[PDB]
Amino acid sequence: QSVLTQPPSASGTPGQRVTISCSGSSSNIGSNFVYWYQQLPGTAPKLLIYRNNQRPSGVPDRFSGSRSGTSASLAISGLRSEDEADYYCAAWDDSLGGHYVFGTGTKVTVLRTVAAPSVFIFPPSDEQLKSGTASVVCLLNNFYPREAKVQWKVDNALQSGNSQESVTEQDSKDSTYSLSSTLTLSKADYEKHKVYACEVTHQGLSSPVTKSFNRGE
Amino acid sequence: QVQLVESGGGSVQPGRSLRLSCEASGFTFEAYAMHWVRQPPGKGLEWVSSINWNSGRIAYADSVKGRFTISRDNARNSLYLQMNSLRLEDTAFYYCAKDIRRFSTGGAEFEYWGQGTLVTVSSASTKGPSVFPLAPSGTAALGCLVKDYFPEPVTVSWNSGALTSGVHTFPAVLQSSGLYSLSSVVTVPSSSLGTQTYICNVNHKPSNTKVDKRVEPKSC
Ligand SMILES: CC(=O)N[C@@H]1[C@@H](O[C@@H]2O[C@H](CO)[C@H](O)[C@H](O[C@]3(C(=O)O)C[C@H](O)[C@@H](NC(C)=O)[C@H]([C@H](O)[C@H](O)CO)O3)[C@H]2O)[C@H](O[C@@H]2O[C@@H](C)[C@@H](O)[C@@H](O)[C@@H]2O)[C@@H](CO)O[C@H]1O
Repeated sequence: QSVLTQPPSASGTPGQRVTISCSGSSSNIGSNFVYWYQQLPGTAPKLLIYRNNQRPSGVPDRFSGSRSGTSASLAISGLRSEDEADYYCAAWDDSLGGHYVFGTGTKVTVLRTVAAPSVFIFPPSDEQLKSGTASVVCLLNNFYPREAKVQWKVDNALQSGNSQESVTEQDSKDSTYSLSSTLTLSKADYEKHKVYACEVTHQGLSSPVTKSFNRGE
Repeated sequence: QVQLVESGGGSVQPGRSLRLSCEASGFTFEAYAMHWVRQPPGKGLEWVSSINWNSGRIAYADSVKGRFTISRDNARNSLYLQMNSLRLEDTAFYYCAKDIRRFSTGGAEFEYWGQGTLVTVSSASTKGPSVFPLAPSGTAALGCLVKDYFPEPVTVSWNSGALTSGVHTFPAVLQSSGLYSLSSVVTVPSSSLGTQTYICNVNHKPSNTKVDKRVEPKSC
């Protein structure tokens, strides 16, 4: 019921100083210690700051926390690519007999230079065709920023509704994203056409890039 | 080195029960309060429960009060969470966490966390994946397609961990069929194709599935 509110997102260039707010009430931050947790993508949260400003061993001194009244703040000096993560503040709350409150969390991303993706296209395996469905995969590798358009063409006929996308989290070292788009057809439809093409629009490309293959070559 | 390993996750039907466990090593377990924290996939953190060193003081979040029971066995260095009357909104990674303080009685300070066990409350049936090669086209891209499984999660490695660079294992997507699907791809140098063996190792612990898939170039 009680909430510590943080900004949904935060961003910075490599070396920039990022600062994350944490707004509470007289019942939690105003009376009790504040803690900060860091969660790298696909991992469990780490203790980052405890009791307002203490740093554990193994936490670099570019992370620091402070507490002023009913609010708290985490500061990351010299943001690095390995700092891309979710950051949660937290504190005990005295109201309602007591309970622990986590903050709503802040995703931290690195702002780097625009980079066009590399596009690869994969035909369905023969093993999957033996089971009656075809999956065609388009890979957009190591691009920035995150927004990208994948458009499937089957003999130059634009597709709709038969594809799904998945995007990685920002890469730990070079701050890029990658994207996979999968076109799912029945085996019968797959053999009725020849050219399978995935067409990519992005801020790094002055004109759309197309990768394609001819079925059975 | 402190270590916490959760287990007991996987799929479970709504209304049913599930008991989670956590194995603790690398510290004097019987001196530290232990806790459970949970995280619904994609969402934020929620404290679940706490138990001090001798189980004298126990706490529960109101959202689980009456349904979950925390306990611990100091002789076995283990922490337990009995979950009854499970609901879809109980779907989450469940984290086992050790306190900073020794011999505390209240509050929580999560010093170290286990990697978590994913609990999926769902009416769907457990199903292991099918794994297909994404055979390669001086950068060449190859991968593995892990299709039509439930529930999450899958793990994928390449040559049993001997290959780490250039590997992208994409988040699973829920297909319209209710089953998951993901691709794991690695960019290698084309010089490597006739020379090197690439095997993707797919583990799906909820279905107790392990598959190794050699991914070779196409004949043409
Ligand atoms: C004793 C106990 O568990 N009391 C809890 C209370 O927790 C305590 O709160 C005080 C501050 O109000 C303090 O932070 C306690 O921490 C220390 C201490 O300085 O006494 C930290 C020491 O490292 C630790 N020593 C060792 C060797 O580990 C000691 C020690 O564990 C205890 O003194 C008992 O031997 O503890 C802290 O334990 C708790 O308070 C809340 O939670 C705290 C962690 C902190 O966030 C507070 O700001 C917060 O309000 C309350 C919750 O209502 O419950 C009491 O029973």
